[PDB]
Amino acid sequence: LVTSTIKTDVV
Amino acid sequence: CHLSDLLQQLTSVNASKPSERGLVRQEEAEDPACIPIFWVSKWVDYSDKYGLGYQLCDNSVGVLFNDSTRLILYNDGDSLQYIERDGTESYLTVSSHPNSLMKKITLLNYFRNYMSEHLLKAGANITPREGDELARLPYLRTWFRTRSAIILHLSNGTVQINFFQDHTKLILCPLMAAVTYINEKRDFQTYRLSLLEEYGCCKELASRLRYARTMVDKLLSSRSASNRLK
Ligand code: NI
Ligand code: NI
Ligand code: NI
Repeated sequence: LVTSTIKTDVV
Repeated sequence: CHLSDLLQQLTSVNASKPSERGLVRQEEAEDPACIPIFWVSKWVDYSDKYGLGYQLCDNSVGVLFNDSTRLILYNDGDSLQYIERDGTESYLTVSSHPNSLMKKITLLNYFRNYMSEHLLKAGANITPREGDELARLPYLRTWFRTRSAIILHLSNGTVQINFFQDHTKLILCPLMAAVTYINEKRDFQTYRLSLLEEYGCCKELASRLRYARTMVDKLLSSRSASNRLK
């Protein structure tokens, strides 16, 4: 909600 | 700034009741040739402090700072575009940059690092066509949030809508008159809005196209001439 979708492309 | 045409396009499709047909033929509206070159792959809302940072699918990054200036770093790792409040735009580089952009470039860097280590690239598995070059790359003109979504307006006219709950997305482009839907499984398809008017579409897409109209409507009315205070 304050950042987008998390987890770990491509600089 | 092709927002007016988009509104006219969305109004048209929504008024045709695409989901209220004898037989819905959404598959015949697919047009894979209309896939957008650009969309927003990552974002960070630090608007309490500094602004909104984002990555485009071509790996370029941008920040719309709170003072309404914009800084864009191209994927060449050196080219910079700065866009002032009035829209003027300067092109420059990181190696020979003005000392005056030191703060803003450093901030872009901070945003960039946060997003490589913790955010996912929306649409990461799509293979770009040769060129993907042009045009000067789009920058973020404006953005806003609702209870249900974040709304991102790019300078090439595209309007992107990310729904928070289900991670589904719309990429609307008014020149091609097309819409890209990213579903719950992250699959992508592009439809011509005019063929959706013609053949209809599923309730999943239709509801979202109705929401898109109201959101596009909010963009046009923002600081418009009827009420510059909004
Ligand atoms: Ni420097
Ligand atoms: Ni962390
Ligand atoms: Ni979820």
